[PDB]
Amino acid sequence: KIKGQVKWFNESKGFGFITPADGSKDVFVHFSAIQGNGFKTLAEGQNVEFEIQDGQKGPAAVNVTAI
Amino acid sequence: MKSQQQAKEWIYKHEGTGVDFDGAYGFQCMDLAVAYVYYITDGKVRMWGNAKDAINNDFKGLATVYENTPSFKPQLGDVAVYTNSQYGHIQCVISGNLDYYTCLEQNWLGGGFDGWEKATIRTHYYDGVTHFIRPKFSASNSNVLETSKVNTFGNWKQNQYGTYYRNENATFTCGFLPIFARVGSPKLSEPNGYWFQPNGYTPYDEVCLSDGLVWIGYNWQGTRYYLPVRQWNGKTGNSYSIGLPWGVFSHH
Repeated sequence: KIKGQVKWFNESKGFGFITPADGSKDVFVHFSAIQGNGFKTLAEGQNVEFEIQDGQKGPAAVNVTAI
Repeated sequence: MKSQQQAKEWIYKHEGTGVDFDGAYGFQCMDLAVAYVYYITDGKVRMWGNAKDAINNDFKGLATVYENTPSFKPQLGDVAVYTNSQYGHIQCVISGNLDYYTCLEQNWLGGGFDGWEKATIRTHYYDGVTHFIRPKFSASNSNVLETSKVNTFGNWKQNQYGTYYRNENATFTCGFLPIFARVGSPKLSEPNGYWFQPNGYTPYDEVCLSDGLVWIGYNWQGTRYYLPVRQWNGKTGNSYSIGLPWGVFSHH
């Protein structure tokens, strides 16, 4: 549903954050949330679409697609 | 330290269940291994990082890391680690010989995040394991974790919102994964807050039980924040139980 930009992504650790386009809270992104087995990494500043899941640890991205 | 018998009973009790005690994104492979190693070391070893990082954790003399060789014989309770991918894979060994081994594992198929893949027993014909972590099991069964100060209820107050709370002055350092701190109350329904980063730290003055989580309460920049630090089973009294921690606690 939501669009955003990757704020940063640590490829060694396999996680980072996305800044949503609507200016809401940064959203955590884990490598297991990235759609497509060929990726499993994201790049700083990359445009993405994703669903937001609210978890115990905070808002997280799911089904992350590179646009 | 628990026994090898207790390791076997833990593995079979968790077959077909979803382990997500690290609290992040469903039933991931390292969640199972972290939970297993924490259980069998009676809470002494909380493994941090991705699956391939398991072999570089500090086992404090309670386990030995072995390399897989054509002659290596895995045993019940070993932790099999795959290190030749980006993030690795990890499994709890049930039995093995020189041709194959069987194990309990999560997220082999990639269904842990969406939740349909639970901890599953599978056979692997040495298709990637590079290391085996062998615990130094005790000879006799141990109940130390379940009776420890962490998993005993103690004394709590309750407020009008149903939150249990108590005073406790210590320091919390965030573990491998970030955690979102909430403004004003230990409630998942509070949208305001900030991301507490890995290895960030804060002194805290309060502990709370709320919304299936244990929380710490502290002040930052004049605002009251609550940070969840581990899961709580929602029960009180002799039924109270809390999960492995999401960081490291210290006193200064």
